[PDB]
Amino acid sequence: SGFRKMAFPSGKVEGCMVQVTCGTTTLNGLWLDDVVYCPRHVICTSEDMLNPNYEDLLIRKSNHNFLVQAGNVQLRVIGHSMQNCVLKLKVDTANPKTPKYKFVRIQPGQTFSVLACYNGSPSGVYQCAMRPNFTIKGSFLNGSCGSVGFNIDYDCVSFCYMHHMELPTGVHAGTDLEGNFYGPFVDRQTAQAAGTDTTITVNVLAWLYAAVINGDRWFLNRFTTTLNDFNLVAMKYNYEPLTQDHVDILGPLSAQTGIAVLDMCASLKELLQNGMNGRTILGSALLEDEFTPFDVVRQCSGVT
Amino acid sequence: SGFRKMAFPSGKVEGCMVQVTCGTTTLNGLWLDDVVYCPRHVICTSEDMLNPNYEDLLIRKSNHNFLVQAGNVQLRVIGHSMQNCVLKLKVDTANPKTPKYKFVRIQPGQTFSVLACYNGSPSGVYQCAMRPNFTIKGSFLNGSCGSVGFNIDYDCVSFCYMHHMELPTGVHAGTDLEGNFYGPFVDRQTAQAAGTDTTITVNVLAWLYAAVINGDRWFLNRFTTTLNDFNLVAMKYNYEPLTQDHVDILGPLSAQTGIAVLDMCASLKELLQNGMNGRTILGSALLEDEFTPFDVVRQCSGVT
Ligand SMILES: CC[C@H](C(=O)Nc1cnncc1C)c1cccc(Cl)c1
Ligand SMILES: CC[C@H](C(=O)Nc1cnncc1C)c1cccc(Cl)c1
Repeated sequence: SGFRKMAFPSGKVEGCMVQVTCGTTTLNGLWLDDVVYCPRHVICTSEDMLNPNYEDLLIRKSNHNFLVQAGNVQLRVIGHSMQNCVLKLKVDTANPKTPKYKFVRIQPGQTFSVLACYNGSPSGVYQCAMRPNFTIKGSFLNGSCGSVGFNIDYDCVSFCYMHHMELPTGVHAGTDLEGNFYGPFVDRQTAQAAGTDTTITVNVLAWLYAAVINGDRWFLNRFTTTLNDFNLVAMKYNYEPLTQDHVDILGPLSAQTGIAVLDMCASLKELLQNGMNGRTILGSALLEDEFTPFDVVRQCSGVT
Repeated sequence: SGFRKMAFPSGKVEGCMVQVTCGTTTLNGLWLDDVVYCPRHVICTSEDMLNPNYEDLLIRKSNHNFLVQAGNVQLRVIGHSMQNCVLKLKVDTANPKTPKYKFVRIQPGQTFSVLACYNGSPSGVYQCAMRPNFTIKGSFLNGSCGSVGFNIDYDCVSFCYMHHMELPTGVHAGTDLEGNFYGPFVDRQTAQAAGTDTTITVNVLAWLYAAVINGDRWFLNRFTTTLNDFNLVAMKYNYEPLTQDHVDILGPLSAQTGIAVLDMCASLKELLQNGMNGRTILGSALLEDEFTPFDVVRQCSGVT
């Protein structure tokens, strides 16, 4: 028992981190097979970032201008190309530490682990959710660009995020591994609106099931509700509307605990309307939305 | 910017995990050089755990009774010995993946990363603090015994914890790597009292400094206090008494922010006396005590 915001073991991803330098800019790259992926803004100077013309900036660069170092060893760059907001540097050596991997574009509300890196060196790992507004609330300083987000299924790493930018509001934006931004963001030093964010309702419900499994039960009540009634409350409190697809994914947790999904919705409704009255749930004094139903099942069953 | 409960990259520790089986019991072991360390209760059956005589139980075991498997490969056991509550199995092969390492006994209030494992396989990593009462609030299921806690200083892994037991209250207890329990716990299936726990005051203050650095400033006030006045409040709220040693370790954060330590104490005093009034600090609705002053500096500066 016990319930923690657990990240995936980062070993498989640590073996892929490299440092990429172009001119005076250094950031992180991801070396998989004979390709190194990194944010295309590695080719910009500080003055270029105000309004960069990436195609023109890349044209002044040759393979030898991209310095890629894997710890201590230097990689020989034999090709370069831009795909959306990422650069792909073809190298002459396949990474011997390349795990089995996939590139996946995750949905908002899904979770993943981030391996924060500086100068190609891993510094820490944490679990987070892609917000409904396609930002992430990470921990990133200058030099962290190119750090990646991922999930692990047994021996396969599904890379879903590459860090690119910190918005003026302190939240983070980045791309999938084909260089497509999540959300409306562009890789330019301009003020950019992240949408209104909402709380990931299905994740809060999953976490309430994790609380019951672990013995935190005070919030359970004698009430039930309907999806329509619940969604009026979700609306008022800026929670995502719950759908039957969300109820279906909560099925295993409902089965394990014997608490019907709409009954857990009535508990959530009362917590939204009354607050926690100074109590905690799984050591939190707010409703947690960074665990998906799959995360709860994995953690509560013991998946490696 | 952004502030997260970050764990160390677990790669160096993943390479040391093995599965250890003795009879019908399987748990995790730590393979460093030519020695595998694991909880001595691997030699117990369920009926033995009520009141085990470990010396007598170990005497019925030979080297060939300990099955150690590193992923797919089998290790040959050429020696076994008990040191306090850990078993040390000498193997004929040095782990090729042994990182630079130290065994350290941490102080209560210090933090570390745990790599939760099942059957020798890493499942997840999370950061936690050793409570003032020498328990940890982890996430551990049956089969997680032998999972370790550690810190990383550049290339050196300081192992500080090995998981042994879940108390009837759902909190966790374990040993240093010489097999000495942290706290009064014994490796026996008996109800055991964990002391009264307290909040790690110096860590909450460190986290309030991390909040100011990251822009969460609402809790700053026009007041100051003294160590004596503050400790009367710390007493009332079951916080650890603050000492000049704690003030000294907060010095770098006080210097970086320009907020004198006793002024931050007055902010903490008001938060203890008034609560958060429904506001949050770094996304938390309670006072967080799982970041040491060193953790805050490392995270806020970018240490790899
Ligand atoms: C030059 C990096 C900079 C940025 O926001 N990166 C950082 C990443 N994470 N935490 C802090 C910083 C400073 C940037 C400016 C404008 C657009 C883009 Cl794509 C990137
Ligand atoms: C046989 C393991 C058991 C235990 O508490 N382990 C577990 C560890 N973590 N989460 C759950 C469990 C079940 C145990 C009983 C009594 C003493 C000792 Cl040293 C260990």
